[PDB]
This record gives sequence, structure tokens and C-alpha cells, in this order.
Amino acid sequence: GKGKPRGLNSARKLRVHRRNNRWAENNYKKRLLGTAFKSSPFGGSSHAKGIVLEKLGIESKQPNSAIRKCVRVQLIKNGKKVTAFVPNDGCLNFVDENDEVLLAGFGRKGKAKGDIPGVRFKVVKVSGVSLLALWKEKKEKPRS
Amino acid sequence: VLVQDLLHPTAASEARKHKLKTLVQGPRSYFLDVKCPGCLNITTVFSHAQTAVTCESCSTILCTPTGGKAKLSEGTSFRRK
Amino acid sequence: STELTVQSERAFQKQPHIFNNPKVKTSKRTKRWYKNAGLGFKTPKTAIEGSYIDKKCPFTGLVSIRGKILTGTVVSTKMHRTIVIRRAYLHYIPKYNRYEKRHKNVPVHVSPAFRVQVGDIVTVGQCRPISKTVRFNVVKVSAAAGKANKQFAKF
Amino acid sequence: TRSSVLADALNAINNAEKTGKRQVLIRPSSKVIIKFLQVMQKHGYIGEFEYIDDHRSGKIVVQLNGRLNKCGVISPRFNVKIGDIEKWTANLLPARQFGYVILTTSAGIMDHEEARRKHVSGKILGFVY
Amino acid sequence: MENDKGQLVELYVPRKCSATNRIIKADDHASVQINVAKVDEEGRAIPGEYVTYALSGYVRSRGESDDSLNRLAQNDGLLKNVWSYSR
Amino acid sequence: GRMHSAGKGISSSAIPYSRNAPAWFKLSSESVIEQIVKYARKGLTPSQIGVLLRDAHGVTQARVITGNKIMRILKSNGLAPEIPEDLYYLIKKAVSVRKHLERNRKDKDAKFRLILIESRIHRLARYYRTVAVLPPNWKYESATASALVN
RNA sequence: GGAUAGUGGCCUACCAUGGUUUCAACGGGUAACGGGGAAUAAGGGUUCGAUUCCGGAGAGGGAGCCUGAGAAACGGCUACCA
RNA sequence: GCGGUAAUUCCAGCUCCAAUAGCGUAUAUUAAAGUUGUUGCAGUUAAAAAGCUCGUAGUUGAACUUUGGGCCCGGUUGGCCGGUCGGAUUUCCAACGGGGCCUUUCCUUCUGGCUAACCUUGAGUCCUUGUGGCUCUUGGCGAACCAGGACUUUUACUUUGAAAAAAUUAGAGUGUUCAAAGCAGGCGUAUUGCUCGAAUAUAUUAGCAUGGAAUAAUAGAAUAGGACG
RNA sequence: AGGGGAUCGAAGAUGAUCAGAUACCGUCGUAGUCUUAACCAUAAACUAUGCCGACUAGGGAUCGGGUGGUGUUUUUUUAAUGACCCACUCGGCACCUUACGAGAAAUCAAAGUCUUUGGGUUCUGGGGGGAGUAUGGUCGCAAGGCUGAAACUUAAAGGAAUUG
Ligand SMILES: [Mg+2]
Ligand SMILES: [Mg+2]
Ligand SMILES: [Mg+2]
Ligand SMILES: [Mg+2]
Ligand SMILES: [Mg+2]
Ligand SMILES: [Mg+2]
Ligand SMILES: [Mg+2]
Ligand SMILES: [Mg+2]
Ligand SMILES: [Mg+2]
Ligand SMILES: [Mg+2]
Ligand SMILES: [Mg+2]
Ligand SMILES: [Mg+2]
Ligand SMILES: [Mg+2]
Ligand SMILES: [Mg+2]
Ligand SMILES: [Mg+2]
Ligand SMILES: [Mg+2]
Ligand SMILES: [Mg+2]
Ligand SMILES: [Mg+2]
Ligand SMILES: [Mg+2]
Ligand SMILES: [Mg+2]
Ligand SMILES: [Mg+2]
Ligand SMILES: [Mg+2]
Ligand SMILES: [Mg+2]
Ligand SMILES: [Mg+2]
Ligand SMILES: [Mg+2]
Ligand SMILES: [Mg+2]
Ligand SMILES: [Mg+2]
Ligand SMILES: [Mg+2]
Ligand SMILES: [Mg+2]
Ligand SMILES: [Mg+2]
Ligand SMILES: [Mg+2]
Ligand SMILES: [Mg+2]
Ligand SMILES: [Mg+2]
Ligand SMILES: [Mg+2]
Ligand SMILES: [Mg+2]
Ligand SMILES: [Mg+2]
Ligand SMILES: [Mg+2]
Ligand SMILES: [Mg+2]
Ligand SMILES: [Mg+2]
Ligand SMILES: [Mg+2]
Ligand SMILES: [Mg+2]
Ligand SMILES: [Zn+2]
Repeated sequence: GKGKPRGLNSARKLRVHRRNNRWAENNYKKRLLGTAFKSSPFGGSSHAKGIVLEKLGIESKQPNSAIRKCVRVQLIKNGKKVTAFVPNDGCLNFVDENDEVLLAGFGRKGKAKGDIPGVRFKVVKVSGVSLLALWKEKKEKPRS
Repeated sequence: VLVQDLLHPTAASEARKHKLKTLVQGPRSYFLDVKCPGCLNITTVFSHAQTAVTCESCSTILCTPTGGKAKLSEGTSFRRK
Repeated sequence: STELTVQSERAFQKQPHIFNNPKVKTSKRTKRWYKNAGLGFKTPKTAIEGSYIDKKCPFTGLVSIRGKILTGTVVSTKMHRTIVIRRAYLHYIPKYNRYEKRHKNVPVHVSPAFRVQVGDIVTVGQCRPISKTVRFNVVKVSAAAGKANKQFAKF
Repeated sequence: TRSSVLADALNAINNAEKTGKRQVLIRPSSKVIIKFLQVMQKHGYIGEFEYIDDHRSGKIVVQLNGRLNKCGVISPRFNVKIGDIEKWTANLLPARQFGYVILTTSAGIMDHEEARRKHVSGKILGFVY
Repeated sequence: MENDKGQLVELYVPRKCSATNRIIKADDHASVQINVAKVDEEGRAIPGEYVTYALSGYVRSRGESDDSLNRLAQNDGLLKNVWSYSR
Repeated sequence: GRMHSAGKGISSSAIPYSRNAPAWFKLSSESVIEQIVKYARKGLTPSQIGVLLRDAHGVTQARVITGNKIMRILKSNGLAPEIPEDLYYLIKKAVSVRKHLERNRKDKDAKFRLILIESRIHRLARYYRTVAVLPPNWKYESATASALVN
């Protein structure tokens, strides 16, 4: 039968083996170690608001050749520092260090996105006015 | 092959198989009545003795054990029953 | 248990309110009391014959048997007038559609009417809280000795 | 060591028809094997069989024709509450019309459809198609 | 392969190898069908009158094609003692 | 099979289908029962008695002519040994192996085979202990086994 | 025996040495109140339930207690800590 | 994967697609995933058989112990008929089930209460040449369970049933104008009421109750310290 | 820790080669190689393939045991033997051909009798790095053994086969 005890009273052995082998499951492992709470700049949440320290010209990976505009952010709830991307041509003129940006996941389950090395977060708002809106013309950035 | 009688196997291909692979298993040894004319009486001996059978009254010999069927000793008659 | 000299305590042992007038010269010397537990459990003769004084006895004492009646095999007889039984049972895991051996030990008072030893299947009956842990009382023995008389010396 | 005497009987019969044969000697002929063999011949998946009597567990000779695709055994004789027999037949029978799952109930060893008629259940033994 | 009101549905009732009584499918281009003549009084094989046996591809591959015919033609008439039910 | 090795030999007695007489076999159940106890009185093992009655006598197998097994015949007639003979010969060999090992502490092979012999010894004893033929505390001890056999 | 509305190592005195555990005791973790239930639709499952109903626990943290049928109550009191 | 000068991916115009009072993104989780595999995985070389053997816990474990034959009772579908003013039951027939019997056959067991059923029969007979048919007391059925005494090898499984909150789910009825819902409502003499409802199912482990006696355990009579009276 | 220390020879020293040459080749030669008493417990410790049981296919070799003989040879006087020959049957180590069958293939009488998915049972694996690393436990005189993570990083790594 190759392994698995087929006996009618072998349930304990069958449960415990499953329990044991779930740990090789990458997601089951993180979910029980609470990795999102322990590791992971965001406290396990969807977004996290922080504060801009400096504006960085992260140079793209190969075979691309560019300078990807990013901001080092010190998350409010954490103090953890995180370098995050500012998408959408322009938009590095909106940020202006010491400002209050709202970070969000990049959409790769951790795992920095593209040619951008070690950037697992992107900006969604600045000064509470929705980066997208500033880009088009819909809203204007607040007083200071 | 592919069609045959597993209930009535020929007496030869049956006789040649192992004692356990016959249709119903049975021994292939036998017993025999051995006697040297020095005595009047006979002694029934097993075909594979393992014990050097000695006769009734005298400290004589009858046969020596082997790997198989006992080597019956010097001139003596026998019959399978 | 209790074995030999029932009057072995600091307080005099006696059945409650079972008075014996000394002025009236009697032959039994101690008016004794017993009840039939019920459910067809034979109140064994040793309880009527004997002169123990256990007040937690279901046949001579002031407890009653009501509710669950369970059976189980005896696994320790190291406590005085009380034992512990192992009740076994298979528990069903649906996801695998199979079972696993589980067990629970039940501490149970045992009247000196019965003489028990480890291995005996015994029938117990639930009564009021007797001790911190005992909630059952031994009421009928289903084994005898687990083939002990058939374990003698050479033939 | 030999664990399910029924399993060996059924595998020999399957390896027989697969190999194109018409008969097989099976060993060692428990009751349940006969009670299993008998259910197959009731629905014509084998012909007649003969119990040959050594003074041992026994031997059987089965004469099978060509109608049998696969007769199988269920290794743990699982319990089947009457609201689960359809769940079994569905999993391991080629269609609803034909084929039989044979189980073991208090009312005797019997294919599922008969076991539906008498309205009793128990443990599952195997299947025939 | 009938239907509700008895009408025969589902075309093509296939053949069957008389040695294994299993189905001779369409693409079984390894199978065979053997026509045996019907001789009459003093020779004279009747043309157009056959005693046919069909054998699967699986039997002829395994070599049993010969031995299986001896059994099939004997008890159907055209063999005198050649085949044996015992071994 | 071969619980303590890898060999797979199939080598047994082919017991005859005829459960009753040889029918050319003479003298009675009296005759051979008396003959069994005779050798048991010499001290022969029930196996030796069965072999000595197979060859020199006409006793094809003592269960047929007499409805009782040889070991049960000795039992009834008060010849039953203290321990079963297989457990005897196991213990007997174990002692001999150990006597060899105490003399050659360099023989790794014998130390191995001792474990194999003793493991059968303890497993056999557990069976006999479960079926009441040994008191429910019987144990094989090295320091006491050589007293048990010789 | 005392105490309780009452059973009970609940407490005390005396005596005994017991009680649980690889069929996982004991200990650790829980970003754990339990349940009816929720999400996902071949089936078997997987994941979730602070939250409309039921049960429990609490009233800044502990402890204590008055009244009373019922509270160890906090929109009652007393004490300490914050 | 595009962008280093004709960019089918960037920034726009144009045009076009998709969903549409909605549409994107982030995070989680479920499906896809037979990539956690009881159903249902893989391990020669892709990730994976402990160097080897013993071995306790655990899981697992050969075959065999009332089978086969006979009679009876009455059920539910389905047929060939319809007797009747859509549905009806007899006789004829299969078919599949349930109960109880006799075959050497515990049904725990005695002591009465009871009797429903006949070996009964006491008369005959409505009436088709009569075992088609039941009302019917005077010898003669135990088990159909009361209740009192005396006792009982143990279990697993399966059947049915009780005990069981509502909302939720599945689901019936009902035209909230539809629908999500709701548990309403529908009829008249709409001038002094008539009236259908507010179902059913699942409720699974355990516990209780009951039928079954295959499968799988357990216990018994071997120094006879056995079994009936 | 003793004894042994012929031989070959981690180390080291040399001669050469080389741009270099701490190496390959040559010389010398320490420890070692051998043994007793104790440790150590690892190997591509390999068949890179768990064990017990069943079934499924043809072929000729050989190993051990056994059975059959108006077989050959050893001649003594015919045997008995011993060796050899032929047929069989168990249990060995293997090989040959097939493939019904299986596999991604290479190939495999098991790696077959699996979506027609259940004989019993043990063990391990769940993309690649990180890493058999960190940490704790434990064994060891040491060297090290066993147990053994994560963060982060990454779109491949890998297998067999085909053409170049
Ligand atoms: Mg791992
Ligand atoms: Mg920086
Ligand atoms: Mg005590
Ligand atoms: Mg073993
Ligand atoms: Mg090997
Ligand atoms: Mg074998
Ligand atoms: Mg042997
Ligand atoms: Mg006390
Ligand atoms: Mg102590
Ligand atoms: Mg555990
Ligand atoms: Mg909490
Ligand atoms: Mg929860
Ligand atoms: Mg999943
Ligand atoms: Mg809740
Ligand atoms: Mg909370
Ligand atoms: Mg409160
Ligand atoms: Mg607050
Ligand atoms: Mg308070
Ligand atoms: Mg308030
Ligand atoms: Mg309040
Ligand atoms: Mg231009
Ligand atoms: Mg251009
Ligand atoms: Mg362009
Ligand atoms: Mg959408
Ligand atoms: Mg299943
Ligand atoms: Mg896989
Ligand atoms: Mg490799
Ligand atoms: Mg590998
Ligand atoms: Mg290995
Ligand atoms: Mg180990
Ligand atoms: Mg069995
Ligand atoms: Mg139910
Ligand atoms: Mg040297
Ligand atoms: Mg050097
Ligand atoms: Mg140099
Ligand atoms: Mg160097
Ligand atoms: Mg290793
Ligand atoms: Mg190798
Ligand atoms: Mg072969
Ligand atoms: Mg090929
Ligand atoms: Mg790339
Ligand atoms: Zn003689």
C-alpha cells in the first residue's frame, strides 16, 4: 500500500502525520508562526501609514536599465523603516520628504515586485490626498 | 494454457511436482518391511529413517541415514506396504 | 478493604440510628441494616454477613445509586476502600473514516463486600460526590480472578 | 503474512481474466470467499466453481467466462450507514445501470441493490463489474 | 442498447473473440476471423458455407491463437483427439 | 517467513489426507501409548519419541492411531516437563552461545546471534505466559538459565 | 469534625501513600470566550465565527463586604495599586 | 517581458474591448490543488527508504463451529383485465420484500395473570356439484408482556425510533406591482362574516430505546477445582 | 594507553616543470598503515530502488539439498562407491528474449497486477537558494555525531530524452 496505514483503527497515526507534514506547507507554516505579526513591517494589515525620510533613486535590476523612484518610510505604528515605490511617471514631485504617506503591499505576497530590488511596498496616498488624484488633476495636495 | 483442467491434472505432471504443489498435498515417502534371513521376523522401517534402525533381538544393523532415503544396509528384502 | 478489626478508628464506628438495647439479651449482638440497591443488582451476601462499617457502601451505607451505570476493567487496587478502573473505547475521526484507541480512568469507591484484584471487569454505578474525584460505586463483579486458579505449580 | 484471504482470491480472478484465462486455482478458500464468489455467479460474472477439499483451509477452482472487468476488495471493511451506500457505488462503479458493490450486513453478504431491498446495512466488502 | 419505448438505439453491436468472449473493437486491426469450409460426402468443400471463428488481437499476440483454435474447432466437430483438456 | 533471517525456504511435512488408520497397521492404541510412555520414561523428548516411533515402529503419526498428541500423552501420564521443549532447546542453545561468548569477548558474531536467540526466547515465553502454561511472572535470566537446563 | 443552602480535601485533625502519563500526562503557545452558525459550491474537505439567539466572563486592576429571595453587584459600599 | 529614434506595452489623441451605478488596488482566505493526497500524491536517477539487524509502544494478522431442505400467514409495487358514475377491489399471474413453523434445534428461568391464535368441534351451513366462509361454547398452543422471585461472558458494527430552540440552510404554500424579502392571506351579502395557513426536511459524535446476529474481537472443560438433577 | 613500526606513505623538506606551481612527476620522510585495551558512529555505508504476503512469462546456464536410472567412466570377478551424464523439484547469486503491463523517459518480471485509483506495515519528501547554517538539547577526550529553524532572497533550479 506504500506507507499510509490502511488499518481501520489507525486514525491517530493518520491525523498526526498530516499535522506533521502540514509544516512543509509554506503557508500553513507562516499562519501558525504568526510571521505577519512577528516579521513583516506591516503588522499583518493591508496598508500602513508612515513618514518619508529620504527620496531614493533605486536603480532597476537587469536586464532593465532605469532609476525607480522610491521613498524610505518610517511606519507610525512600528518605527520600522521601509523603502517603498512611487509609481506613475512624475509623482516623486508630490512626496517631499518628512511627509505622511500611506503604504500598501505590492501584490506579490511579500516578494519585491520587478526590476526594483528589495521594494515590497508602494505609495497610495500622500498628505491624505490620493496619489492617483494628484496625478490626473482631481485633487490638490494640502497646505503643508 | 489459457484453457485447461485444474481439477483433473495428468498423473505424470502431477507426480513430478513438489509434495506441496500437488492438487492436494501428500507425502512421497513410504514404509517398508525389512528382514535379513538371519532372523525370522520383520521390522517396519520408515524410508527416511534419520535413526539407524536396529532389529528386534540382536544388536545388528538395518540402515544408515542420509540426506534423504535411508541407505538400507547389506543384503535385505523390502516391500512398500 | 478494611480487613480485620473494624473498630480500628479514633471514633467508634456504627451504623447511624441502628440502636441495640443492651438490656435485652440478644444473640446477634449488633442489629445490622442493609438495603437492596436496585436495578436487579444482587446485594451480595458478604454485605449482609460481614460486619464492616463502610458508610459509602451502596448496600449497607447512606449512598444511593442513580444515573449512569458503567463497566470497566480494574487497573489499580492500591487505595483503601477505593479503586480506579480503565474504561476503553474507540473514538471516530470522520475525515479519515477510522478510529483511534482512547481511554479514561474512573476513580470509584468499592465496598468491602466485594474482594477485587487488578484485571477484574467490574460494574459501577454513579452516586453522589463521594470524594474529590469519586463519582461511581462498585456494584457487581463480572470476572472472578482472571484464570488465577489455573496458574499452579508443576503437574 | 497473509492478511486478507479475500483480497488474494479476487486478485487471482482479476489476473485470470486479464491474462485471457478461463479458470483459476485460488487459495485458501475462506467462507467469505465462497459467499463472495457466490454473489458474482448470481449475476453471471463467473461460471461455476468447485471447492476442492484438502484437510487444510481449502482450495477453489473458478470457471470464468469473459464478462468480468474487475472484481475488487475494500481493504478496511469500512462501516456504511444506509445513507452512504449511494456514496460508495457512485465512487467505484462505472455507471448507475450495471455493476454491483457487495457489502456485509447482519442480513447476510449481499450486493448493494439487494441490500437496498431488504433495507439493512453494515460493513463494505468489495465490488463486482 | 434499447431506449424508453423499446426501440433499438446506439448503432454497431460489436463482434466478440470466441476464445476470450471479449470485444473486438474497431481499431483492433490485430484480430482475425477464420473461415472453415463445410466439406460434404466424399470431399467437395461447399463454397459459401463456413464455420467461422473470430480471435482477438490479444490472443494471437500471446501465441494462444493456435492452441485456442484446436479447442474451439474440436468440440465444434472438426478435430479427432488432437486437443487435450488435461496437462 | 524465517522470523530471524532472510531465508525463504518452504520445507514442511506433507501430512497425509487419510486421518484414520493406515489399515495395514496392526497393534492397538494400547500398544503405542504404552510405547510412548516407555521412551518418555527414558527421558526422551516428545519429538525423539515421535521419530523413534516413526522409523523403528509403524507409528506414521501418533495422533492417528491414538486420538491424542504425544505431548498430551506424557502430560496425562505424569511425564510433563517443567517447560515446553522448544523453550528448553532455545534456553539450552542460549546458554551454550553465552558460554562461548564469555570465553571469546572478541566474537562480535556470537554476541549478535545471542540477541536473536534470546529475542525468540522472550517472545516464546510471552506466548506460553499468556496461555497459562507458565506462571505469570516467568522470565528468562542469563544468570539463572544455565541452572534451568543443566 | 468544622464550614456551606447542601455533596465534596471545601477546610481542619489523625492515618495511609496514593493520583496522571507515548492511547502524549505535565509544561509552553494562542494575533482563544464556547456554541447556533459563516465563507468556498462534484464529493471527501479547507478556512472562519469579537459581533442580531443561547451559555459564560467582566465593569481601570486586585481583594473585601453591606443590603437581600437572589450580588462577592461596581450607574452599592470599604481598602490598597494605578 | 517592453523602452537605447519607424515603441502592437511608456506619455497622449483617435478608435476599440470588458464589466457597468458601479469598477480598480492592497491584505487575508477558499476554489483551481491528486502542490498535504482517508477518498487521492510522490520517494532507481527530478525533492524523498534510516549503514545494518533486534525490538517495546502503535497499527495489522490463516482457515474451521446451523448449514441445507419442507409447510403456513399476511403485506407493495407492476401487470391482463374494470365492477363503476379520473379511481376502486376480488379472482389469474409473475417480481421483491416481512413474520412464524417442523427438520436432534433456549426461547434465561420457574410460580399465575390473558389468553391471540387451533391439533380443536359443537350444531351445521349463507351458498357456485365444497375445506371458497365466520359469527360461534364444554377436554385441548404460550411467550404476545404484565409482576414477584431466582440469574445473566464480554464488545464493535448496522437498523429503526424516542429525546430534542428559534433565526440560519434545504424546502412547500402564498402574485411583497417584480425581486431580496415577509408570513402572510384568500373569499363574500364589501350595510354588523366566510375562511386556507403559519408545513416538511437535515439536525451526523456521544447518551437513550429497538430489530438484526454477517463481518471483527472477548470469555469457556485440561493436574477437571467441569456440566446438568 | 601499550606494543609494533618491513611496506607504503596526509605533514614537512627537497629536485624539477610553470609566467607563477604552495600541486601533478622525482627524492627524503613525520603521523599513519599492523596489534592489544578503550573511544569515535560517519561513507556514492549503492541495487542511489523498505519489509512480510498473493498473483501475473518464455528461455537456456550455474550454486546447495533431494528424488528418479536394465545412463557413461573408475574393474576386482560382478558390484559398493567416487566423479560425470540425463530428467525433475525445492531454495540461491545472476544473465538472456519478450511485453501482456508500467514509466517523463533512460528503462523495469518489478519500477507490473492504479482515475477499472484499497493485502499488512515502517520511513522520508512538498520550487530553488538561505542551510544542514543559527539557536537550544544531547552524545563525544577531541574531531565531531544526532535532533534542527527562521528572516531575507529568487523564476526558476532540476530530470530523461532529441537535434546540433
Ligand atoms: Mg524540511
Ligand atoms: Mg536607506
Ligand atoms: Mg491508601
Ligand atoms: Mg521480523
Ligand atoms: Mg538485501
Ligand atoms: Mg513462503
Ligand atoms: Mg527443513
Ligand atoms: Mg475525608
Ligand atoms: Mg509520597
Ligand atoms: Mg503527539
Ligand atoms: Mg483573548
Ligand atoms: Mg475560535
Ligand atoms: Mg488546501
Ligand atoms: Mg462567538
Ligand atoms: Mg479581540
Ligand atoms: Mg458580574
Ligand atoms: Mg475602559
Ligand atoms: Mg465589584
Ligand atoms: Mg457606567
Ligand atoms: Mg449593572
Ligand atoms: Mg521622431
Ligand atoms: Mg514615431
Ligand atoms: Mg509609436
Ligand atoms: Mg469583478
Ligand atoms: Mg473512504
Ligand atoms: Mg507531487
Ligand atoms: Mg543528483
Ligand atoms: Mg535523489
Ligand atoms: Mg537503503
Ligand atoms: Mg531508531
Ligand atoms: Mg480471521
Ligand atoms: Mg438516528
Ligand atoms: Mg612506520
Ligand atoms: Mg609539500
Ligand atoms: Mg620549488
Ligand atoms: Mg603545502
Ligand atoms: Mg548518512
Ligand atoms: Mg554502488
Ligand atoms: Mg522466469
Ligand atoms: Mg518498449
Ligand atoms: Mg527574467
Ligand atoms: Zn536384524
